[PDB]
Amino acid sequence: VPSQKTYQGSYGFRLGFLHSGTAKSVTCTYSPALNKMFCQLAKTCPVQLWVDSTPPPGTRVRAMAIYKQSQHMTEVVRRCPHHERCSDSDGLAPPQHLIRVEGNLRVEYLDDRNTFRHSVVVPYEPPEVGSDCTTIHYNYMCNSSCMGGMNRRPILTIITLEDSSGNLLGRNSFEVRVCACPGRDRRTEEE
Amino acid sequence: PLALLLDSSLEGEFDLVQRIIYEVDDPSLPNDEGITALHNAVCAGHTEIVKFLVQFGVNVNAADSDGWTPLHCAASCNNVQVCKFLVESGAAVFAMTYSDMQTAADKCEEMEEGYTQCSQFLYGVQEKMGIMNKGVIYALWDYEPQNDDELPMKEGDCMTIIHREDEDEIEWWWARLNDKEGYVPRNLLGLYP
Ligand SMILES: [Zn+2]
Repeated sequence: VPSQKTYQGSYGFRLGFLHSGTAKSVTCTYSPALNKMFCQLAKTCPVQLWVDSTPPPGTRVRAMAIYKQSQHMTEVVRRCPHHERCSDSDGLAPPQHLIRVEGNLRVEYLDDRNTFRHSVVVPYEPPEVGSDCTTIHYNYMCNSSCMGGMNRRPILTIITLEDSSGNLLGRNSFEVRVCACPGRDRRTEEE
Repeated sequence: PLALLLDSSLEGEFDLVQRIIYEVDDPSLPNDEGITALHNAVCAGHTEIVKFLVQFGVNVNAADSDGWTPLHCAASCNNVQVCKFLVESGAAVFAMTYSDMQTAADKCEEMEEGYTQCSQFLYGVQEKMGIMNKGVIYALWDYEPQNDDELPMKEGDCMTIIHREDEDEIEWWWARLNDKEGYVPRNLLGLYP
């Protein structure tokens, strides 16, 4: 099972999330109390990368989903039968992959030859002209309820910083729930 | 010979269909594209054959290449009578196509075509199921729970939905089967009335 152990490393890697609220209008919403993200199937999920010193050129950023419960942790997280076969390709993403990165022509997808676990990587780009972090837009392509897929089983997303050679520079994670009412579910779960 | 059943159904040779169905009383019609005899009958519009085959016990929920079942085919034809018959006999109302991922109800009227109003019937069921018939419902398939709060189902079980709704899952009905209660995927259910 892939490690979900935090690692800040020599660059001080950490994650940041937008401070949206629980209005029924929010598309994506993160709960600090629950270290849990609530989002809508296929909408933008900004995830920010905070670092103390700028990583060397060739650094890459990777994302992977795993089941949260120990009894399911060995089952690779993938899309349900229907989603896997519907026509929603962007021409870059494998059809079975749950997580996608939007707005980046340099995204790369991976089907692990040995573990069979899916993941997405993009080059690390330091903060914009007047910015303190670098943002990556993710998309989750199945609902947590998807019968045959996640089938109402909680999952976690693990983000890792790595050198051009694949070596680990940092790791962080958060729980995710893909649902139609992100704000409502966050409020109720926090209640 | 299966090809005989497929084409006589398509062509409407009811006498013939009736003759060979016994010469493979295990039709198990699938065809390389996933179309079966029941798909052909519904499509060509041969109610009597549709009736005969279903009555014979032909699987009402056979899905072809794109996930189209005979109900999807009946609705695309805006055929409420055939739709009422299939549902009556076990149509999986929530079966969806794999590409555009739509139900039979969504298939109604190619476009303006042969007056929809069929949609209402199907949309009615999708909305009244589990509550009407005094909340009784039937399992069109078996179900092995993933999570603890899920009712174990089996091919054809009668149960009463102890309500459902949005609060927790739209795709999952909360039912009582026998004396136990739990979550059931509405996708494998039907009124079976
Ligand atoms: Zn799905």
